[PDB]
Amino acid sequence: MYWVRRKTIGGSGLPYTENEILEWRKEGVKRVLVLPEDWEIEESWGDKDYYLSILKKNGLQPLHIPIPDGGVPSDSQFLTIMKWLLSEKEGNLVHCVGGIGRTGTILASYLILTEGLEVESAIDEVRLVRPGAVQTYEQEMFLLRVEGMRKSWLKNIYSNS
Repeated sequence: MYWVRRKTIGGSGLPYTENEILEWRKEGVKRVLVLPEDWEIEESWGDKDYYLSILKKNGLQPLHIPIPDGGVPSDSQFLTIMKWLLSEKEGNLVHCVGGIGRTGTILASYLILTEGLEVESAIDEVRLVRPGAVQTYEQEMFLLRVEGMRKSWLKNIYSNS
């Protein structure tokens, strides 16, 4: 498990045991954004809902937003992901299977939106703590798009009464 921004947001891969989840908790993790697909989760936990209850049972609030390996969230999923990540700033953990491609993409996107980083700085930032972050061209293209639509994303994320 790694932090991109000390105790505010970090990433990791799929936990194998419950002890590994308790390790997250000791690290400061409080909320978990789950990105792998049901079948990926099931490889280590048998059932997706059982995995989510385990996170909830260990005091972590989970949010499942399934993204296909090598892929990126749909625009609607990204809105949900960002509303979730921005609702509470402390102890956010984002994980996929290996915590490199998918996780790295979401993490870089977070930096872009919250710090106004240019796509390349955001990628280098994540790669410095997680080598290989942002695996595919689709993920890289997505990040440039996020920077380009930054103002629009923030506006939509905070549309309120």
